[PDB]
Amino acid sequence: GSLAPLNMKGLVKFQDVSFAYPNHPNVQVLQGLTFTLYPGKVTALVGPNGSGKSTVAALLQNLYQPTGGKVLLDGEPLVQYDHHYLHTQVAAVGQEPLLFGRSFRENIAYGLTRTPTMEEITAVAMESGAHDFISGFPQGYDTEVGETGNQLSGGQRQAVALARALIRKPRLLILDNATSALAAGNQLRVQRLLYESPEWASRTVLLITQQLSLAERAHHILFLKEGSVCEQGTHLQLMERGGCYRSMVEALAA
Amino acid sequence: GSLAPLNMKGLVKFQDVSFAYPNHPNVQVLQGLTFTLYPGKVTALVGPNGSGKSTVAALLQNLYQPTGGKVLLDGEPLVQYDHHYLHTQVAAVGQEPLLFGRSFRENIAYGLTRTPTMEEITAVAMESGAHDFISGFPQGYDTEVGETGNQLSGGQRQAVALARALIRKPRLLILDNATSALAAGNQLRVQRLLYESPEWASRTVLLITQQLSLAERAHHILFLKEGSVCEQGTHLQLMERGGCYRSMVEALAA
Ligand SMILES: Nc1ncnc2c1ncn2[C@@H]1O[C@H](COP(=O)(O)OP(=O)(O)OP(=O)(O)O)[C@@H](O)[C@H]1O
Ligand SMILES: Nc1ncnc2c1ncn2[C@@H]1O[C@H](COP(=O)(O)OP(=O)(O)OP(=O)(O)O)[C@@H](O)[C@H]1O
Ligand SMILES: [Mg+2]
Ligand SMILES: [Mg+2]
Ligand code: NI
Repeated sequence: GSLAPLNMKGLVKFQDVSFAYPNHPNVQVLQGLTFTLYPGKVTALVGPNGSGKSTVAALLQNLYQPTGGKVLLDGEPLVQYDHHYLHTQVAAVGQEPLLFGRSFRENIAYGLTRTPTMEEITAVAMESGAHDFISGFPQGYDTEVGETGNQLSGGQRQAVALARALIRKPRLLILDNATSALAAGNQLRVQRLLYESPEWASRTVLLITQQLSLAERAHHILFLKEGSVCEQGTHLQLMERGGCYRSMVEALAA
Repeated sequence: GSLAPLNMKGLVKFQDVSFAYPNHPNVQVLQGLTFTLYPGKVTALVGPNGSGKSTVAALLQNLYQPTGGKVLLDGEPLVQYDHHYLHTQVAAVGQEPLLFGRSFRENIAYGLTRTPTMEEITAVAMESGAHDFISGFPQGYDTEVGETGNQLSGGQRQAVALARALIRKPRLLILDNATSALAAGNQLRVQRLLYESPEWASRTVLLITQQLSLAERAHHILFLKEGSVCEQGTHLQLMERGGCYRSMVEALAA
């Protein structure tokens, strides 16, 4: 990879993408996968378990390469880009959020290519709803995260993991079930941050969630079944269709 | 990956490692690959073309995972470590050294997790022998690298690529033919930096070279043939053996 463009729109395109994990070569996780993630819009990726949603997120971070087809970022293949440049443009928060044993300010800074001020760290923690519980500590942001493995709450962990990606100011934000542990209060904080903010109105967001309520408000929804796009479009468009998306939502609480 | 130990010795172990590129599943590039990279020692990896030397370097950066066996860093599997933590501990320079279109000081800083001073940037460039030609520019270190693709010399590119990894201060330095373009003058600069320096006397170095002259002075030599360790040991030990290493060196200029 050589590409490090100073201006990235954030357009993501999957073109006939097929993938199988290198340890399971012929078990097609993805097959003929085609969609487009538009910059400034939040696209929700939903579907049944084992469909390939997290696999899609892995391919977007160039953790794996597609066996067939192309994963395109701003027109060029993802492999053409510099690895560390991708880290500066693409950030992903997950329901697989592993802290360290270091201070909270070190956990938030993470792989940042600079030294962030306290005003900067407090800001992203406030937007992620992690500032309050951190400020309650005697050592504050210098408090080393517990090596206990459960020294912290579920949502309080995700709040730290969220702020970690916010401070990166990525062009592409991938949320892999990183909203499940958050309460509706902190949920709205994220939603308003992604929807009702001028900062995140220029960036593309991939919201992977099992919570159809969150996908309901998304600008675009990708329904994934058997490793392929079963349906596509907004909530209303998918609703009147009365197919995969609708049937899945049909069985819910009104 | 969760591991981010504040103290890393740098011990690298390959244990019965077998690998095949995910696009070519049953073409065994590596098979029963076992060796140990000792901290504070420079280990040279040599062998015929297509043996798997660069593949080994790829596995060490966790770019790929072994289909069989284990790649161990300081006792724990490489996948157990945090991805961005690995970037802070493991740095690799290659004969595949792609610059950008940004300033020389930005190319050297690269993926650094902080903001480096000019004293710091000049130091690594001086040690890599890149300070002189950069200082000759009117804009100095702020000179944007040419988008021409050949605006710079071969060795002058490698000198910049070398300093990029030096400033990272990695526990594991991987040199994938990153010495071929350097003259014997700049060669000695690297050699003295790796051998005759207190800074690099505590770190492990993997020197991948086709230049047997460089491997001759290494603390340890790994001969790779058909994806496996044919022979092992220092220069003299491999010499008296009179096998793979010796025979390859037997045909040379005395
Ligand atoms: N590391 C891996 N190695 C091999 N196979 C895997 C790996 N990770 C996932 N798979 C397989 O790939 C399929 C897709 O998994 P993926 O995690 O993308 O599904 P998902 O849509 O995230 O599921 P859920 O909706 O339950 O989170 C799964 O059936 C799983 O068995
Ligand atoms: N990206 C790739 N995809 C598929 N196969 C590959 C890839 N890279 C290398 N190979 C194959 O793996 C084998 C090992 O390649 P590798 O680059 O490790 O050899 P090497 O020891 O670096 O060779 P040389 O000494 O000529 O540099 C080669 O025969 C090559 O055909
Ligand atoms: Mg999953
Ligand atoms: Mg090679
Ligand atoms: Ni990386």
